[PDB]
Amino acid sequence: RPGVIRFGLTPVFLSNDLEVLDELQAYLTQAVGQEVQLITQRTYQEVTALLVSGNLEAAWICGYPFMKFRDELDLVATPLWRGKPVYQSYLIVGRDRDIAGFEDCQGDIHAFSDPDSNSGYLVTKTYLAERGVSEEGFFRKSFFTYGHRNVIRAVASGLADSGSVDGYVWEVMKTTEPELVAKTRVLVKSGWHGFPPVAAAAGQRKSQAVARIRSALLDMNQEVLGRSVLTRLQLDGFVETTAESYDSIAANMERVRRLG
Repeated sequence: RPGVIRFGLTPVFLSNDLEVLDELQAYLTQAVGQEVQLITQRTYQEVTALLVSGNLEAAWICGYPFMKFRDELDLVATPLWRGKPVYQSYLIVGRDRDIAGFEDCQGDIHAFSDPDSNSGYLVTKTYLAERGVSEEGFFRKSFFTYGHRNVIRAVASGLADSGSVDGYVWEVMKTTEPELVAKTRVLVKSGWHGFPPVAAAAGQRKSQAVARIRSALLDMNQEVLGRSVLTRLQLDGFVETTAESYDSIAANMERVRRLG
């Protein structure tokens, strides 16, 4: 009862599903006792600012923002998806597009998710950097959709010739929106990276709320609601991890910088 908790969301899952946004708020307030409010922004960077500055108690964010601000944030918990707390980046093209590999997308109009996304930018940036080109040199046009669901839409609709997307989001939409997703196919799958975690500011790690929150996430599979929420997100639940999960990502950040 003491007040109001601010919990941040990013489109690292289907945050358009208002139904889930509801159940989720429900499970959290019960588990935490106080009223929890879910926050969203237009971009990742915006959420990341609010989180670093402690304006949000915690937030569900991509692995890339977490490592970029590694020092100013700590892990709370990481989703489990199909057994393991990991995911891939999918480079997607049109279903009927006849092409072999990445190199054939030269000259595409390309949809990225967010300049701060691992699966929606960084991974593909790496593929470019290893070939000594940038997006402006390799693609005839590129743009940010500010969300993974949106990348898939862009490709499916024909607005983009190819796209870079969170593979979890793609595999979930393959079942919740199968006709859309069926207008795309996966051209390249990355290696496995740490699943987008929940996290909080480091100079407020020793906090009641985080602990209250860290708890809510691990025990989610133990409530009736929390089990409904998980079913919706197609996740097994949340586990504790350390920064070492996210090394694959930091090493890509390093490859991009060193290759530039």
